[PDB]
Amino acid sequence: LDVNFFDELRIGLATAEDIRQWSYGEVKKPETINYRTLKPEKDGLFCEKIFGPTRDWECYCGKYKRVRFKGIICERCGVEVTRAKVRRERMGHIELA
Amino acid sequence: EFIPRPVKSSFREGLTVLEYFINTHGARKGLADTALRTADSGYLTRRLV
Amino acid sequence: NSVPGAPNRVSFAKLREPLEVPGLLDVQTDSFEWLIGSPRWRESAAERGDVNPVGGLEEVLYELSPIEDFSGSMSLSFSDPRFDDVKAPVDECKDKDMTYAAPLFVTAEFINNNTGEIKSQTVFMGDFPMMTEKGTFIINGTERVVVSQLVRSPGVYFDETIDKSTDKTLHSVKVIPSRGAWLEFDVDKRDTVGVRIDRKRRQPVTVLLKALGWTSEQIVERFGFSEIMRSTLEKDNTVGTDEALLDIYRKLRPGEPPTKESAQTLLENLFFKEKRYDLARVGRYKVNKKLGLHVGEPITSSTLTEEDVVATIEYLVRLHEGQTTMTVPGGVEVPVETDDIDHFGNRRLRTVGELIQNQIRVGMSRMERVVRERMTTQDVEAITPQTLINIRPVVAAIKEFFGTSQLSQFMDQNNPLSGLTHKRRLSALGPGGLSRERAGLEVRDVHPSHYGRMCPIETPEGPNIGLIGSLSVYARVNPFGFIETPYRKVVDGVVSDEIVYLTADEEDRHVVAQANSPIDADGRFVEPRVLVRRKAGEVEYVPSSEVDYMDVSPRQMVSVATAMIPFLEHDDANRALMGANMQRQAVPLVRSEAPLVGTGMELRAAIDAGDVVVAEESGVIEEVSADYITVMHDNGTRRTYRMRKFARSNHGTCANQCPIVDAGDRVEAGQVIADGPCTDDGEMALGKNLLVAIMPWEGHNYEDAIILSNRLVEEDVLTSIHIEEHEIDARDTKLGAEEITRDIPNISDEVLADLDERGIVRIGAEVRDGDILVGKVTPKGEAREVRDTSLKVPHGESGKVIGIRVFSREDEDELPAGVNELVRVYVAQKRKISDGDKLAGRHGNKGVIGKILPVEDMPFLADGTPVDIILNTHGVPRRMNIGQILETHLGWCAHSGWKVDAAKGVPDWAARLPDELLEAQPNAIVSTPVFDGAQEAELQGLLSCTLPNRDGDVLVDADGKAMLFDGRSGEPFPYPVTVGYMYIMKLHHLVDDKIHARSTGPYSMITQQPLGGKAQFGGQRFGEMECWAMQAYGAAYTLQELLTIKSDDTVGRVKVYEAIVKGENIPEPGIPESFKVLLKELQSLCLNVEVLSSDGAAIELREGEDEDLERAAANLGINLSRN
Amino acid sequence: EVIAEHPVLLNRAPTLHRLGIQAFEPMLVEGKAIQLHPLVCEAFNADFD
Amino acid sequence: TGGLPRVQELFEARVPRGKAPIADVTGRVRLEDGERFYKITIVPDDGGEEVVYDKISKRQRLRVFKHEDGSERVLSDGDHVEVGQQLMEGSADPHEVL
Amino acid sequence: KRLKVVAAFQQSGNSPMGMVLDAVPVIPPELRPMVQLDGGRFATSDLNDLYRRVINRNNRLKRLIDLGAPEIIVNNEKRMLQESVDALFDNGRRGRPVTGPGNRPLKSLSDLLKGKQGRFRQNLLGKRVDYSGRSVIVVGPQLKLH
Amino acid sequence: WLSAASFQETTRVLTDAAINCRSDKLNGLKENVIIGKLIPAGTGINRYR
DNA sequence: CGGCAGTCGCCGTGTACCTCTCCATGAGCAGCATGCGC
DNA sequence: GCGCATGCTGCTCATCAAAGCTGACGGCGACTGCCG
RNA sequence: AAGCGGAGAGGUA
Ligand SMILES: Nc1ccn([C@@H]2O[C@H](COP(=O)(O)CP(=O)(O)OP(=O)(O)O)[C@@H](O)[C@H]2O)c(=O)n1
Ligand SMILES: [Mg+2]
Ligand SMILES: [Mg+2]
Ligand SMILES: [Zn+2]
Repeated sequence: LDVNFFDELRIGLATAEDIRQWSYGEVKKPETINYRTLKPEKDGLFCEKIFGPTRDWECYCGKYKRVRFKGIICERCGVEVTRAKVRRERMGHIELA
Repeated sequence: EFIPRPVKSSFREGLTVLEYFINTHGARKGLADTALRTADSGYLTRRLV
Repeated sequence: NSVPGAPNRVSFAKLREPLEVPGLLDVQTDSFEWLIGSPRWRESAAERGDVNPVGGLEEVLYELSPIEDFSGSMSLSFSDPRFDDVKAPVDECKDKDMTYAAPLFVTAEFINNNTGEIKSQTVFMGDFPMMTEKGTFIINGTERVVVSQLVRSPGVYFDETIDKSTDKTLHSVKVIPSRGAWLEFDVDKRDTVGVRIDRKRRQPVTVLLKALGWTSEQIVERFGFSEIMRSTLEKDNTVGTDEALLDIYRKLRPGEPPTKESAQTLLENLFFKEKRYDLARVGRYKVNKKLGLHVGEPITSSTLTEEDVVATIEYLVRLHEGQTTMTVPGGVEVPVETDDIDHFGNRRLRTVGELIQNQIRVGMSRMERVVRERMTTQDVEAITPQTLINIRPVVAAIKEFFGTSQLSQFMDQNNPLSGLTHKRRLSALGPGGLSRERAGLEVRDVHPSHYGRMCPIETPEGPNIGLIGSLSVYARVNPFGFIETPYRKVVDGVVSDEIVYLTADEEDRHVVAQANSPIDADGRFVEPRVLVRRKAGEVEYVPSSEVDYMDVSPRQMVSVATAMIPFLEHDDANRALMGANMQRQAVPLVRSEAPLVGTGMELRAAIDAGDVVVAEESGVIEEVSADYITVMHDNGTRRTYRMRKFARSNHGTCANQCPIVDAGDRVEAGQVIADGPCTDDGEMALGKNLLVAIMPWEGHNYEDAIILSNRLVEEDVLTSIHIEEHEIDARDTKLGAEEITRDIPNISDEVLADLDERGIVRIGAEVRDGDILVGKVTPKGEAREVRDTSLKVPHGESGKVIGIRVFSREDEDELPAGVNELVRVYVAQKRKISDGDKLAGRHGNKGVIGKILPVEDMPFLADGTPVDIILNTHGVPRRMNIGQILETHLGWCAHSGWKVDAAKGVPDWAARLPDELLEAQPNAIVSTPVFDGAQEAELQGLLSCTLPNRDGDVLVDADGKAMLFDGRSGEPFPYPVTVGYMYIMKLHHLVDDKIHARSTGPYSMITQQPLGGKAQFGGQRFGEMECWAMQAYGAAYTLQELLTIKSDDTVGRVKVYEAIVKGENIPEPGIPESFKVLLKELQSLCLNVEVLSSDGAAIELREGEDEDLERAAANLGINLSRN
Repeated sequence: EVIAEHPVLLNRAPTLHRLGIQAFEPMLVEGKAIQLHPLVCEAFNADFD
Repeated sequence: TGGLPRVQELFEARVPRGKAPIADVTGRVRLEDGERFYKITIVPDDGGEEVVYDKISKRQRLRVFKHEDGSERVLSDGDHVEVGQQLMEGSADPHEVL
Repeated sequence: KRLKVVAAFQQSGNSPMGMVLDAVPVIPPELRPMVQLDGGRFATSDLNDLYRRVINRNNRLKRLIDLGAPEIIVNNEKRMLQESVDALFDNGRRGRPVTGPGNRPLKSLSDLLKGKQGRFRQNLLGKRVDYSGRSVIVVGPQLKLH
Repeated sequence: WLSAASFQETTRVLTDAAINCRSDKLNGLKENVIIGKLIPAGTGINRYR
């Protein structure tokens, strides 16, 4: 990224389609963090399947703990195997009734 | 306002007790305005900039 | 005098004091004695009236009970508060981090009316914190002080205002209770008097008057003298009692069926029933004294009544009409006038006892609902007092007040004076008071009613100026909360010796003379014309014929810190305020010698502070050491006093005590036995005496800088000890338990040398920055998986190790949950004076050391003695503090000694000098009270008769000036210079606590900018105005580099570091993280923000698969580097 | 020899006008306080107390 | 401190506190002094509609200006004014001047 | 005054049906973290509890609707849900601000941007920098002007 | 809209900008400082770079 | 219909640095631990 | 001596709470009942 | 291979 390629900065209103386009998953539980294992709850406000892995090149259960297995998604947890910084650039959404 | 009674002695001779008391009204006001007008000055400067 | 072993310090004062200064800590202890209900307070109160000695907790308990349910078949009552013995002495609590308190018990009885049986038993109510002998509390191991609060007293206040358009007069009345709802009457634009019940809308007063039970003819029968009342009656169209009640009920309560019963009950349960309305004691007194209602009958049932409302309406109408005196049927005559809201007769004081009584009241109120509700859920014949009471709310309220509050404050322990002045402090802020920003300019001012009650000089100069003050020396506090001062009563022109304590309300009714008037040694004024203070605070010159009171002494209007400045009346108010504030910042030195010229206030300000040991009874000292003093009393009893050596203060200084008695001396009650931090033989000593020359010198004292000699470093004249404390905990974790040990992971055995056999360092070992104090190892995680987390020494610190304190869970010690061991290490160091340290004097002087010179190149006198400090002459005349040159002259005279030649008569200028002051020996100590001391004629006379040195030489002439030599060239200076002795003190602003630098360290989390502060390696903020300056200079690359790669660019930081280390060129910046966070937040607010390119196609701006290499090996700086 | 000919920027707050920031050539001194030229105390408005 | 409010009021382009009417056209001044309110009409010498400046409270003096005689005179009856000259004492109005 | 808005909604290609919401975005977790206290309890984060209230209310309303309850109860639930979302977006605009322990109003999304302590005026126009130091100043009457 | 939003009344400015669907050309001092490129003044104009 | 004047609500109120303390409860719901009875 | 029952005690979970509180003040605009 | 948020109080220029 280089600042010299910016030409304008537009603003506007967002519809529901845009909001569902930004999101990587829907949160459907108020739980945030576990008190025993100190890990994010499933499908909560800190879920790893939605926002991203907590530790570099690690899955949630036991499978992938190495760099060479990057890209593929665990078939049991579904959490992407990638860097840990992606947790500060992804969004979810809440589906109102 | 002005207090009709003046301070007829200098600091070289030494002020009396109530001459020294009625002379503290004028220093508190300066010390308090110094700490309250700077906000107005800074706000005006920010708007100008 | 009056102290058994005080040193002899002759005084210049001419007047006589009829009264001695009171105990300076009683403002704190009397309130607590009242609250507890101790016998001494009981006797004291019984002396001046034994009508009803009601304690502080017993009044709350009696205003709580009896407690009945809806039916009225059960009742519960509390009584007889009682305290047990304290759990542990203060030293143990301060050592173990526990609160110093005592158990509290009451007696509760439950009686059921149906059957008749009564069950009474004792009930436990928690631990009550207790006040020590100095007026401080010890909560969780920390010493705290509760400060008094200045509040506006409840009552009825009238106000006047001027119209903006019609230019008329609008009057208002406000009723302010202790707890309840307010009511305000007012006169609006036209002639219609209105009442705003509980600040909502504005209804004509006639509606309320009818609603309270007044016929449409009684108003004319009583209010039949004003036309505004006629106008209000004419446009009323209410004419009805029930109609008015319904109207008020509907207006006040929105959305409910306005039933007549509810309408007629709500009003009677809003201002008249003692459950939701109170005019506590003081409020009723002021209401009865304002309107002139019944006076003399004891006050009871403090609630607002209808007579008060009618009298208020009458008073307001008369005031608006323009009358001066009014009387109500059944009352005494009273004047009609608006009243000031800042007058010290309207502001009262909440002391510690009342502050904690309010919290106890809240706690008991919260418990009462639970107790009352538990009655209707369980079964009778099993209800006992121990089944309706839960003490959780009371303990919660107590613990939430004493900790985590704005009026219980961390104590100030720089030196004895700072601690003694922290109490004796009146604060306007607080819950129920004022605000620091939206304060104003008329409440931060000096009022003529503060004379004798609150010091006008001492106050902060920040944003708290005028909102914090200090009690005067002679003032005390009324039972209602009003401050009083003593006056000496004068009758028929003869000044008597009877003292009476008056408050501002009464002081506005007499004429009070001045303290320094010419008494003729027989009770009559020398000159009839005298300056007196009249009713409205104005001072006028009147013949001495109608006076009826006099001041007890000068210095009666100043506080304790302002009474230690000699020649105070020669300084301007600003510099005097600065000197009073700066006297409380001096750091204790290692010797602490006492001033050569001072005031008489130092001896009492040290005994009453509480940092010295004073004998309790007469006896013969049996043994003395550096640890204890054993005194053998005269009746065969023996007493041993222990001493605290090298004990750390709240602010990191050193607190020490040293015996000053021999092995056979005989002592007396109240005599001083041991010294303290800043004390010398019983007198407060905050600095040192130094030889001063006043002149400009080579530009090294330019703009308030100071030049110092090198003898003050060689001889430890200005040196101090500072102590520091470190902590570490061994807590449990999921993977295992942490333990302090020696088997650390791979680290050189050269650094494991000072550590003893089981962890902690050895006592006496010198430590530097980066050394290990205690060695702790924590399980790392998948054994042998361990990590190093030992306690290190922070940057820039050093010193010996004094003591080590180790607590353990194995030996059953009180520790929090999950911690097995706690270790504290104490490190001390000595500190010499150096460039950058701050010095000051008692007269507002202040500066930093710009240079320290060798002894052999400083100006020296004729006999060869160099000067110690050089002060510039360009700062004296324009700041209007010439008390320092007077102090210099008198200090030289005191140092050298004098002898007035009176062989043939006595000189005309020495007629008023007390004898025993006509001769002095070298190194004498003299006293100059605050507003009557040495005149300039006496100083000029003493300067001309001074003893010579060991040779027949006189170094300083009749003007106080000497001829000096030049230390570098040797040529004498061309003109004489002013030389003397001055008292200098060392402030606690040292350059060792202020230097800081950083190149790379810890960063934040949300935004990746460096952390701030010294505690963690922190960067300096580059604000908005600095950006303006950079943009005005035209520097477009410096600003970009400052804002991207040095602050926020996460990828540019490492590349810049690598380029710098390898010697190549600095690369180009990128995009900071703060902009990305801003875009994320804007999107989260449901806004569609996008960054477009030159032809549309919004940029992705979401990172990518870029170089992820970590070169340079070493961590950029977030943490240190291991071997 | 690593600090020679490498200027540094000195700043004092508040920065009311342009001359509140200025660039100097550093020289190593013994002690813990910064030394400032007498003539640049009016632009910064600084005095030594 | 007393001067700063005036500068802030000038830069912020507010209606001045002590506003003073400004004469529009050069005409025949007729000061019909009332009980406590002044009144000026300034009859247009060119010919038009009389400009009735009324409701002037007795809080201000009258401008001591250089009248037709070339000397400082207080605005009285039968005087002749110039286009755009303030009559009373106080601050003018920037919007009216524009 | 009405045209000032009607023309804005007409001229451009946007539509007015953006003032009514059907889904609510959630900010990434790294920007609303939780801090552990002395190895004990957590310190709360304000933003993590407004979302919690919103999701709890939505789940309760959905369960009530699926059960076929009377329309009045579902209307009450809908009113409470709307108030909850309003409190999330801007707290204190309408009614009593939502308070936590100690009856202290919580910080909403709109308070991250407005004021002298917001992101605009505190994190974008000024910053903290590296290679910076601070200390006390004294006088040297021997230096050159540079 | 970026400069105006960073001056005062952020909420009203942002609401008006969203309704109007405004676009920002990024040719000022405040905007360039915010996004992190060279200001168009002094040594940052084309004839000098 | 036509004005109209008050009233209410929201906006803003200088810069940089240092030291200290404290951070939700109550009540419910198991989970034992001890005493009593056969 | 064993089984049963009752009372300290650890663990766990909820947001709709309201009786308390009360010493800021100028500028500017919508708007709303209210008179005429 | 690892943490750093809020509230209040008191000070310096
Ligand atoms: N609240 C505050 C208090 C102080 N300051 C700053 O500290 C200095 C106080 O000078 P000062 O009044 O202490 C002496 P000076 O101004 O040099 O005049 P003199 O030499 O004739 O005695 C000012 O220059 C302010 O920039 C501030 O920014 N905000
Ligand atoms: Mg100065
Ligand atoms: Mg200064
Ligand atoms: Zn998995």
